[PDB]
Amino acid sequence: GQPVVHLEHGVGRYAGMTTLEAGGITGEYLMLTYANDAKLYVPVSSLHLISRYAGGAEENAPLHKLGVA
Amino acid sequence: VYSYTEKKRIRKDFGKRPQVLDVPYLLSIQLDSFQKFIEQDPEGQYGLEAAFRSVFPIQSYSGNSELQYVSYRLGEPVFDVQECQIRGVTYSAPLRVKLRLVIYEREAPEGTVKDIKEQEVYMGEIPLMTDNGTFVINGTERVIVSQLHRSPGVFFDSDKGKTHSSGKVLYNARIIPYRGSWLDFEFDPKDNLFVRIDRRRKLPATIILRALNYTTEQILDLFFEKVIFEIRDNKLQMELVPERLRGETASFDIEANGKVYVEKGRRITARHIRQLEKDDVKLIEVPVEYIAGKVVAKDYIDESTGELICAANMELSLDLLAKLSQSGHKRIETLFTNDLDHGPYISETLRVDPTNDRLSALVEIYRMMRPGEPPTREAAESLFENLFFSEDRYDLSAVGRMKFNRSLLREEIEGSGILSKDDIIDVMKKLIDIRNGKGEVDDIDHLGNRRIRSVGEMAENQFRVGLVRVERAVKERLSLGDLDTLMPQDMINAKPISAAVKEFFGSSQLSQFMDQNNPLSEITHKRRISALGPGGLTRERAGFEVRDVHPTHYGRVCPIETPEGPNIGLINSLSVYAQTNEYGFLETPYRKVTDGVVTDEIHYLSAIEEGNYVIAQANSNLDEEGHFVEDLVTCRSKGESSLFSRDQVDYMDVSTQQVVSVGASLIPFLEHDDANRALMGANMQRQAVPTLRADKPLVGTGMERAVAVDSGVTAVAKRGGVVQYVDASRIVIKVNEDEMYPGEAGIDIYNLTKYTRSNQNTCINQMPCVSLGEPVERGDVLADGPSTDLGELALGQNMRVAFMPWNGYNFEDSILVSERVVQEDRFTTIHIQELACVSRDTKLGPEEITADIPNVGEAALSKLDESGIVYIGAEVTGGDILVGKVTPKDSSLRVPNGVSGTVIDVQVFTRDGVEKDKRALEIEEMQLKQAKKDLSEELQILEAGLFSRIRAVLVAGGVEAEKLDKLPRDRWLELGLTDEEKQNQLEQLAEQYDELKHEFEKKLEAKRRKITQGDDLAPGVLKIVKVYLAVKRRIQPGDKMAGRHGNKGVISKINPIEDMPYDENGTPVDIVLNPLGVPSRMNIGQILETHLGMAAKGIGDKINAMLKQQQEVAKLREFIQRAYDLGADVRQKVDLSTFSDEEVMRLAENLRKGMPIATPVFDGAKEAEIKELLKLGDLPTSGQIRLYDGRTGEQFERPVTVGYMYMLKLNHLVDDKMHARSTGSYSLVTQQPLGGKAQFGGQRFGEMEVWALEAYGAAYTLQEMLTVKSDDVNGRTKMYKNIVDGNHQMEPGMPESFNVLLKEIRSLGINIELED
RNA sequence: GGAGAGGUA
Repeated sequence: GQPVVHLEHGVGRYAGMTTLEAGGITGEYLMLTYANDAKLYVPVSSLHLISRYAGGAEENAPLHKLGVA
Repeated sequence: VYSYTEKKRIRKDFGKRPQVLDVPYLLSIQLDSFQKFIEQDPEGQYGLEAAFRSVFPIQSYSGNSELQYVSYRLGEPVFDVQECQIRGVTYSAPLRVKLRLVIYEREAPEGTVKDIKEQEVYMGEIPLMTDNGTFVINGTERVIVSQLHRSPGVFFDSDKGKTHSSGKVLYNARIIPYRGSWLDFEFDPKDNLFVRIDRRRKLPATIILRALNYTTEQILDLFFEKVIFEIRDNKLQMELVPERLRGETASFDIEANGKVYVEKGRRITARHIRQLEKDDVKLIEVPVEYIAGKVVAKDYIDESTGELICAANMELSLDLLAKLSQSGHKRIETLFTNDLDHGPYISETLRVDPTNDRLSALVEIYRMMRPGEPPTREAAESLFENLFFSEDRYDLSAVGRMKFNRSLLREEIEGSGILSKDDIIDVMKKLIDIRNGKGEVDDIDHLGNRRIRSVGEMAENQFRVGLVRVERAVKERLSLGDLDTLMPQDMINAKPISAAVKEFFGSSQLSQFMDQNNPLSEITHKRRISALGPGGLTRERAGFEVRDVHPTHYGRVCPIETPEGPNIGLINSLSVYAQTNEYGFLETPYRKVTDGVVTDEIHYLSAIEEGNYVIAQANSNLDEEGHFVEDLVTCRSKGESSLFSRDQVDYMDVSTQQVVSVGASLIPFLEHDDANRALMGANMQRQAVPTLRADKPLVGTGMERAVAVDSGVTAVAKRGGVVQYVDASRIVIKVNEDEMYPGEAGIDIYNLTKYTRSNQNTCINQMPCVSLGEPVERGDVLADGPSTDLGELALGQNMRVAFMPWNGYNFEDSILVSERVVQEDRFTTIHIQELACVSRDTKLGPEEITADIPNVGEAALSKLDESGIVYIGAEVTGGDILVGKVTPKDSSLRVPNGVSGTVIDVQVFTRDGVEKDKRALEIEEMQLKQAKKDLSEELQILEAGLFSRIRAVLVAGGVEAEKLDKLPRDRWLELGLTDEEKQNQLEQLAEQYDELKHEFEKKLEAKRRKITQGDDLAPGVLKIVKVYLAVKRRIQPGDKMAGRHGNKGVISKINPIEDMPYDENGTPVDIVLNPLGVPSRMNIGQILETHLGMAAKGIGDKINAMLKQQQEVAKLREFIQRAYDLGADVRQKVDLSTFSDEEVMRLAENLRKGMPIATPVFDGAKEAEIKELLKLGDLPTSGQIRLYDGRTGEQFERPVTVGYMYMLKLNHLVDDKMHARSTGSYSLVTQQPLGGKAQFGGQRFGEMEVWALEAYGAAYTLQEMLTVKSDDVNGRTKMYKNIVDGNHQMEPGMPESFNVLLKEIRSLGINIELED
């Protein structure tokens, strides 16, 4: 649940590790839940774009949308 | 053995065959199909999942990225069924699919994941299936019949000498995929072989053979045998096969082993082959002339020069043999041919073949398929390959593969969904074999060749074809670059799928309106089996062969039930016990017959399997052991009947009544009437109007309760219980203790649909058929729907009938009816009409519904309210005002002329964002209060049930009945109790109580939202008001009633009772039919019915007399028991002694209007038992009694037949037809009177009538009729003036339509005109 | 006004 920043897209909430098939190759991914429950699976190999939240608002961070009279 | 409720009225039953299998659930074939269409199948071989997995994934052309499928889901329906019926929107469900776009890394090798994203994209709404099966598109509930299309696969057909006038048949073969291009092979009159694709230009087949990279010698090897000649020391000592010697004649001296086996001019006897094989000779010296006109199998070339001496498929000549011999050739292979065994059909086509190589064959194929477009070396190959071997564009379903392998004597019942070289090769081999005689042509009308198809498959196909468009869109999108920022939402579009499915459901040749003026109507309509539609033959180009009943219809399709007229044999109805095969064929049950014992175990046989075994029919007299008393038993062996031994049988029918439809199953004494008249009786039975209060038919066939309960009209209890409270509107049942679930006890509750218009303007409502404190059992009826009585079908009324002429008033088929039928008022029928009025928005501003209108007296306005809307319950008459509407510059709606009735319901709808007038707010508030009070009552009833349960669980282990009532229910849940599961149950019930509280508290708000919100509407319409009139059509001379045996008639007169014939006993008859009808149209069933019904009524009357004076149960039990006795070994065997001695009283009460009688269609009650039953009553056994005339009073000689008959009043009312027009509107393009009763149109003086007038000398009248009464404007204007002025004269002029024709012609280049 | 579906004689 720890907020995570991926510079490509934005701010999501870390939601664990998963295994996904990608055309005959089973690979491990870290799944982030962006706004409107849009899952994004980063290959564990591409861990370097996954940075920790820096705003000091881990529990008050935003959640970017992936993509009188 | 008899249910308590059943004991209210138990039908005396005839018939002797012990029923072994009850009828299955009639409405099965529908709910299962749609059920399979929508399901989460892991196998991914049903419905949506199969389609999704098929179309997906999708790969870009590069393809740097692809889009694949993951899973799907259906959201909750937005609105319930009743709401959709009210507003008139579809009862659908959203579809939400999780798609997954992946992106590779382009520079990285093939197969890698740069990134990956996904979302749940919405797409489309799919209409849902109601509990009954019907769909609701726009509050216009319709039904989808099933199709009977020929199955995909292969078929060897033959034209039966119907072409070329040569008497020579021409066998053709067809391959029909489930989705793709067809294929045909045909035999020319000249024994050539022609391929044809999709009915395009013809082609030699060997072309397509070459298309498979097949050369000449390969083909010849595949399709013929070799004969080897040996150039040797002495002139071609040829090797020989004795088997090739059948059916020839020795042309020379056949000699070997120094033995002249045969000489020239001799026919090759079998014994010649006998001596040959005995000598075991193989090589025979043959003269050179034997090779005079042969053809070489392969090519032969000179080894040294490397030059072909004789290319393959080349005739034989002496000098050619010399060239072989000098070439040193030793083995010479030629084709083994023949005229009756092996015709050289391939060789001829090969000689016809202009092409020799793969490329040119493909090129010319491409040219044939697409005229012009100079091909390329790639276009043809791509075309062919994607055409016949790309699964995506060509597909034999699993059914196709199974049937194909079946036809070719293969072993695997599973294979690929596309074709293969061997497939075509074997097809052509089989066709050639058929040409040679082996194997036989295959008919089409065989039930083993045509397949049913219910809704689900068609819906899936429509979904797929819709999906294809968005697939193409996304593919062209991904072919484009700029993929770094795409989402699986922009490229996906809902509109294509929505259109593709909505268009089909709302508007298709199979989703048709529902006839609803009967339970029977709905049932029989739902079971319909059509043969028209997409992929089906056309109504008006069908020969006799389709319409005729193939022998295989036995037990699978009712042969006697069909809509006559323009379409017979195409709207076939399903048989009763028929089932559907896993694939979609028709199966029927059969009792397995062991060695000599008829078991009760059953197997469902398909059409094809039946052709092998032997089946004895239903009525075969066995005796308790399946040991047939007889020895030459009647059996249908294979497309014919015969008498076979007592041991050879393999199967027996289930019941006599497995051959007919449910619809015809209700006709008593069917086995005596003619076929066509029974068909007519059935079709008319489908059209009965429900009466005011139904009456059981005295003489049923016993199929009544099944039809009633299986239909959705009646409210059938689901879990036996006890009536806790009854009302005209709702019912509540305290559930039985055992049927109750452990948690969430609750109590059962039902609500009743009151008067609501049917599809045919006939009101429908339900009435309870039980009182308080009445125990009930699971599956028992509770609320009588239309034309039902105590949970059994009851359409018409049973009445006293007599057969005799009477002053000609029943001359042809007119039916004379006494006055009691109307006085007692047992045929009046209620009807409901809906009238609408809109407020368009037009120039000169819009218009409104103000109560004030110009140039009208207050008299008409007296009935409207201040708003401009009539009050509910007002009794309007013809030509009134319902809603006052204005001319923006008087469009007030008015009652249609002639119609009377009462307003019962008003509704209104407004565009959103528009203020609402007084009445609209009033109705909104009233609905608010209604819903509030309704939910309050429901909630408190449920809470009462819950606290009753809580009290029940506290009766043991600490029961203090005082303490229960000391402090009220508010504080009961918290009471202490011994520690066990009881405490868990207490907590469970309290939790359910709080949950009920919350559920109600939210549901109230939900309903408030639904009510208060605005209404969507079509553009331009500001608001719409609807009003419901109720009418009671009673009866008139002219109406059309009928009996059940196709003996229809038109009521003609209403005599007063005093003129009616009356018996010596003083009871006058109520209907007088014409005896003359019976003999010509042989339907004795009505006469037998009359006799039997008279007997039943006599029994009922005797019981009523016994009851009138007080008679203790002692006599009643005796008499009723004896009545239920006197069967010819009937299977009823009902015992009175077991009854509570008061159920006896109630049963007698229910029987005082007759004793119901059952009669299975082909197990009916013969004459003798009717005679005995009559004699149980004091009626004359002869059936005919003497009568006395109403007017004269004297007796009629010639004792007359009288009795009772069940009769229906059909839905062709005289008031609906009688129509007239003096001078009304006028068509626009042509100035003629409009047509149809809806408009105030006039009749059509047709061409034949013009001929007829010409036949008489009548000229003036014709001229006037087609000049001044219809067309010539000025003529009719001045004619109107003249007629007003009392001067009958006319001025012809010229018809306008002729000028129309003149202008139309002149629009073409034709100059046409009138001379001087 | 025109299409399509169903239905009656």
